[PDB]
Amino acid sequence: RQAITRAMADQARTIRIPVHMVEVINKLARVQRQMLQDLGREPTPEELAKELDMTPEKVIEVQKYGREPISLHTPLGEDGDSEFGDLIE
DNA sequence: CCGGAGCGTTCAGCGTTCGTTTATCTCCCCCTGGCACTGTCATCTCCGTCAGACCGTCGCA
Repeated sequence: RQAITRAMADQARTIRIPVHMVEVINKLARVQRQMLQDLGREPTPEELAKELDMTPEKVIEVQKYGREPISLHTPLGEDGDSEFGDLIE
């Protein structure tokens, strides 16, 4: 489990994230999911900040860092030739 | 009728203040290493192209 999650931290994401930041973001994700299934609603970032004992600015920074890139080759729709990479200057 | 005083400008003694560095002390980031009841084979793909060719492949003759 240790080696698999270490390689998941160091290799799964294209923009590499250090292992401590990976465990921080997935702990935040799992406690957010727990609060969502308990309260039945999306938890406010302030309550997440108090329950994680971190500052709200740290919480929103963590949510910002927890993203996934989108490929430049995703088609828009019916047309195959018009790409997502040709709409950005 | 030069002489002195006051005034303008310009420099040599030491006296303080800056401009730019240096090693030490907190706070944080980041990577490698530990966990000891057992727990020893996933995963859904893919169908109502399509049109015929080009080609190698392959078992029957």
